[PDB]
Amino acid sequence: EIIQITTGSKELDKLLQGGIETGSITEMFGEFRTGKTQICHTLAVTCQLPIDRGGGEGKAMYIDTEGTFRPERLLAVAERYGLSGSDVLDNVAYARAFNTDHQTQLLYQASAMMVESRYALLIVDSATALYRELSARQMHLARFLRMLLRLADEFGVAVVITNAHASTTRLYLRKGRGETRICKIYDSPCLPEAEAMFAINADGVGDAKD
Amino acid sequence: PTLLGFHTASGKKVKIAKESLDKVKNLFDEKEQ
Amino acid sequence: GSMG
Ligand SMILES: [Cl-]
Ligand SMILES: [Mg+2]
Repeated sequence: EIIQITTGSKELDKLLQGGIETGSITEMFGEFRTGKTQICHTLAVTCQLPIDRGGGEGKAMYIDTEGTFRPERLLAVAERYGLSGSDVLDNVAYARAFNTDHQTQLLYQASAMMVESRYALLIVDSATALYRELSARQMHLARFLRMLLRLADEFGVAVVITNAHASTTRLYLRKGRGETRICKIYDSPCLPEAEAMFAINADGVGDAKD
Repeated sequence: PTLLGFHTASGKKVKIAKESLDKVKNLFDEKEQ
Repeated sequence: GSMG
């Protein structure tokens, strides 16, 4: 059964039919500051929440390639949700991929870790940055993406990557005024296009306010 | 090679049992069915 | 907030 992890924003959660889905990949498009990395940091904490509070009751794994992982942000989100800051940090496993080979190798370690402890989320920010001969890189990336799908299938974790299989949800983020941001989703038998506004704060992703 | 593995956000190295790695050795194979 |  699927678990939907809260993004911290009621509007964004509604757009996502509940939140970030375990068992599949959510691919977010946008540059740093559009909210993609902020969403990742928020999810690394909310995935630890009790299921009734919108969490996945599991640990988070964060593979960074940009050098933008910030433990202090996790502490702020933890305080916001009334969670132990120390426990939250101990429950987020982090690694920085040095190159594309390392990026893929980390998935083997990830799989071993998921056998030992319960994880609810795997973040890869960014899944493509290190890839930017050409055909060789494209095949390697394709393999990497299929491996992520296998992990989601095998362990039932939500896989969120920043930058497709039928189960992949693609989110296109853009800047709004000030701290507000907009997320847009496409081709949906329910609606051709749908959008939701959210905000990035010191303590994570929240709803946009006037 | 601490730089190539995982650490908790609090800076603690994450230990992985050799058996655990062995158990998932074939997880990513795309063998013909 | 900054919402218009
Ligand atoms: Cl961001
Ligand atoms: Mg969802």
